[PDB]
This record gives sequence, C-alpha cells and structure tokens, in this order.
Amino acid sequence: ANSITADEIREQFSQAMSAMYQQEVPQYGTLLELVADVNLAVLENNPQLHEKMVNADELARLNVERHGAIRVGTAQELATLRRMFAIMGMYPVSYYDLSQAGVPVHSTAFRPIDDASLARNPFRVFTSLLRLELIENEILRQKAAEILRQRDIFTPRCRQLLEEYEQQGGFNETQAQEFVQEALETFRWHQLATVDEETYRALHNEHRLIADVVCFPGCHINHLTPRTLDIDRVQSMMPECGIEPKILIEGPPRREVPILLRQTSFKALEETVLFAGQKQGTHTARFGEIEQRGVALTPKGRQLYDDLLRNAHQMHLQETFRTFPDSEFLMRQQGLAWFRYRLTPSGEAHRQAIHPGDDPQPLIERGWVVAQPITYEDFLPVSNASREAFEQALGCPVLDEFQLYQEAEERSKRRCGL
Ligand SMILES: [Zn+2]
Repeated sequence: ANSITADEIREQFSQAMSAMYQQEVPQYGTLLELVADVNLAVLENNPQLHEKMVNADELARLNVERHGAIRVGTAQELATLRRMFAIMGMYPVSYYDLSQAGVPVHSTAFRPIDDASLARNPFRVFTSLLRLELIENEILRQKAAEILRQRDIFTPRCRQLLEEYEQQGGFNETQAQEFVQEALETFRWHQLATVDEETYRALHNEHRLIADVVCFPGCHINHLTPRTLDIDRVQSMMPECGIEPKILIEGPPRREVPILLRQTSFKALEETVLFAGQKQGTHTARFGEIEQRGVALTPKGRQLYDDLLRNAHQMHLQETFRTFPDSEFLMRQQGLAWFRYRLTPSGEAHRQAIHPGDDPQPLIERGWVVAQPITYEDFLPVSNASREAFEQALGCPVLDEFQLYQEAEERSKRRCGL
C-alpha cells in the first residue's frame, strides 16, 4: 500500500475543512467568489505582476490558501493537536502572547516549513491556549477548569489513528481518508452548549472568549481566512455583496511593496446557542476574516515596524510609515526583508562568473539575478515564563520564524553561487 504524504493529507483536510465551514457559514461561500473576482482582476490589470508570480510558482497556492483559528483550554488538548498537525506536515511556529492585549490566551501557528510544501498548499491554523490564571473571578476559574479537565474533544477513532500512526510511522490511503474525517469532527460546529444557561451566562459575562472555549463541544472553527491580492478592493466590494466589513485594517498601511500582512474582519453570522432540557437559548457571533500577505520581514525590519507602530487614524499610520522604505531595492539594501535570489537564464549562462560573497545589486542590474520576495507565512505581532509555560504545554519549543526565512534566503544564495 502506498504511504500517503503529509502534503496530501494537509490539502485534503484544508479543503474538507473549507467545505464544512461553507455549509456552516454561507457568507463564507460568497466571500470566496468575491476574493476570486478581485484576485483575477488584479492579475488582469497587472500583467507584469502576473508574470513575476508565475515565474515564482506562487500563483497556484493563491487559489487554495487559508488559515484556521482554533482555541483550546488544556495543555493536553494542545499536545494532541501538535501530534495531529505533524501528521499533516505542519509545525508550531513562533509564539504570540495575546494576554499583552487583554485576551486570556497565548498561542502559536502550526504551518509547513519547507519551501515546496508552502508552495503546494500553505494551510495554517492559529492555535490559542486558554490561560485560566488570567480569569479574575476565582469561582469561575474553578468551574472553567473543572469542565475542561472532565471533557474530551477528540473522537476515540481519532486517538486510535494517532497511535497507529506512531507505530507504522505512516498511514495508508484508507487510514488517511478516515483520519481526515475523524479529525474534521473535532472542529465541527454544534449549537448545543455543554452547560446549563446559568453557567453560560456567568462565564460569558466574565469574558466571551471563556464561554466560547468551555461551553461548546470540540473546538469549533473561530474563522477560516482565504487570501487576497488587494484587501482594500475586497473591503469596498463587500457591501455590494451583503457583507458589512469594518473600517479597521490591521497591519501596516497600503504600500507599493506590502510587508507582513493586512487583515480585516466582519460578522459572518449570528448563531443560535441551545441548552439541553429547555426551549430558551441565546446566541453568539461567528466572525469572518480576510487577509493580504506581503514580504517576510527581517529582525531589523520587524523591529522598525514595531517601533513605527509604537509611535502612532489610517491617515496618521500611513504618515508614520513613510519612514519604512517602500521599494524592494531599498528594503533589500538595508537588510529589512527576506528575498529569494534566483539566477536568470542569462544568469545561469554566466553562472561561472558569480562567486560566493558577491554583491547581488550589480548582478541584478546586469540582468543575471532576480530578488524574489519571500512571502510572510506567519502573523502580526501583538501590540518569558509564558513562552516556556506554553512550550511546556505544547510538548516542544516553538520554531523561530526568523531562522526559517533566513535559512530559506541563505538556501537560495547557495543555489545562485553565494
Ligand atoms: Zn486569523
């Protein structure tokens, strides 16, 4: 029997996940059409752009790219996910301490890390871990904790598969399919709360996120985010399509050369919350999200970005960022971003003239080298004993995304003769 690859399980999962989300949240279906139209147009209106992209095998991924957002309340639950995603070629990258912003959670991003896997299908799932010690009311922290430790979000057949996988160190086609369906069940949405209304209202009142994580079955999808080449255009076309976006657009301001990523949200639906044993229920909001991703920033550039932010309303932002160079040449010159250097047909011809240590600038102007920008695969930084704690819960340290991009850039320099 053939041993199915990770890229194969990941892309099938992503898609299954997407279809389920679509049947759950229709507005998401509409959203996809709108993004497709906008991406097509942007390509139509910019042939060179379309040329650049085709030359860098980055146009295909644009049609399947999405990221998921999920929340869990226990280190245990977080370790199983670490196992489940490993079987799909996704590894925990970086650390985000959303507590630094009031949200009682902290997190990481499970995603592929090799160039080909990213290019083939870059599925990502922002995974957040609840931090009960950040729950004021101790009575509630107590109840939350109780519910969380006595519950189980994975299907038995799903835990069985993680075990079989460990034994064989691989899955077969029939198990790969089954794994995809059983895992999909952990993220499905259910209306039935797993608590009484009184408990729900009390936890919700303490903090919406808390009730979201403790009062519902598995860990339903918070949001599924498709990717676009122009966030502003999408934001403008949404109302025409029945979607009321929200003025705010996080990330840097519109730029010739995008950096990191820009994103915005919107209410995709208000769901009904039910309670076993009674007619009266309540409701909760499922928010949709959209993003546009630019070049990955260097430690020096991420620092510039953070400082500039720490200095600033969208007009004031744009004003502030005039400081951040807005041309690949300038950004490359000051070591602000990550580029993938590739030889040009002309360049490979003269390959024997390119030597290690050489300055790429001359070779680029000569037409021999091209600096492709490396896409940002991670998330926006949120404006210690927490990281290590989180790493303890996870079961391993989180990868340093800067080290990832650097290696990728270095890898390409070798491939070129540097
Ligand atoms: Zn997100």
